Amino acid sequence: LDPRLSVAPMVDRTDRHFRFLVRQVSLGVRLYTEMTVDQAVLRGNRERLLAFRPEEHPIALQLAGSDPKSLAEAARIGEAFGYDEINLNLGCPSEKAQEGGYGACLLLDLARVREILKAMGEAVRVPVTVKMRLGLEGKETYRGLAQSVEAMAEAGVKVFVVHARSALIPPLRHDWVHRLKGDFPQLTFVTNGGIRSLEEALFHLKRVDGVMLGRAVYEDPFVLEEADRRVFGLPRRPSRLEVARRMRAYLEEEVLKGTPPWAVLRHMLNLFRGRPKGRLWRRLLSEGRSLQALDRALRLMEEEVGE
Ligand SMILES: Cc1cc2nc3c(=O)[nH]c(=O)nc-3n(C[C@H](O)[C@H](O)[C@H](O)COP(=O)(O)O)c2cc1C
Repeated sequence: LDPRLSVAPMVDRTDRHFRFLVRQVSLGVRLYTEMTVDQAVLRGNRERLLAFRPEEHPIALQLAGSDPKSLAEAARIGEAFGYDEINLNLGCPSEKAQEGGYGACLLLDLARVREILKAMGEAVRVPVTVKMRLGLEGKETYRGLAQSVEAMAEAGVKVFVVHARSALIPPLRHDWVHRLKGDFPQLTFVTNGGIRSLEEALFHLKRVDGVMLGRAVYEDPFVLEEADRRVFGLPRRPSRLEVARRMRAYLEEEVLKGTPPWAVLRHMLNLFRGRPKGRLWRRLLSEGRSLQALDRALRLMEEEVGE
């Protein structure tokens, strides 16, 4: 597992269509599914919920839940679909996450978290990792955070993705994640929260093992343009037009397979953010919502940049 760079799990954003797009920008970057509740994996349409394209590797499935055997079975299912990693959400503070007794709620029961992670780790051969917050607003202490990490490490976890803000406006404390690395040199820490550029990511990579970017990537996928070269050492550099042409081929195939065109197009609106004709690109796709509209938008862009 190369922990250096990942795109954050984002419900309603990081579905297989957006993940496919990001993969065209960076071959190296690790992708994460939207938070996927264990009960939905167990009782829902598993193929529809979990199937993904081989190009999306490396990819982690993020699960949420509260019961060891349920999460272990959901992890087995995720492993069967080919996921490279099973990530446990320990950071969701939403109203839903509270009623369901998962996400950030669980940190208040380290004993249970421990039993969950042991069960999950024994169930699958791929890595089981965690994504967590700094703590629950009010009683955020570094000692508490470290106590939580130590407990989860006893359960076998090695990779910790830490969204470096307390949950419930509490500030980012990336320094705490830097401190964690100092206290637990043998574990892997990926910091997350408010990182808006690759340059900012490289700043943090000097202190921790990895950086996870969420919102900045959805706002402008080409924030990752230099990642393959500057982070992964690959002699590769994407162009927006090349990515768009690859997305056109993907859309054509997906619509024939029964995918509504907007399911794909809604995630392509920012491909030319800040570029000449960037706003026209967005309007054309938003108004047209079809392969034909994408074709029109492509032609105008190809005339704009050239060859
Ligand atoms: C639209 C949206 C959806 C999110 N959904 C998830 C999720 O499914 N699982 C999760 O762990 N965090 C989720 N989060 C929290 C993010 O993964 C991430 O930790 C947070 O946005 C901070 O990183 P960023 O500043 O780079 O975006 C979501 C955030 C946003 C904005």
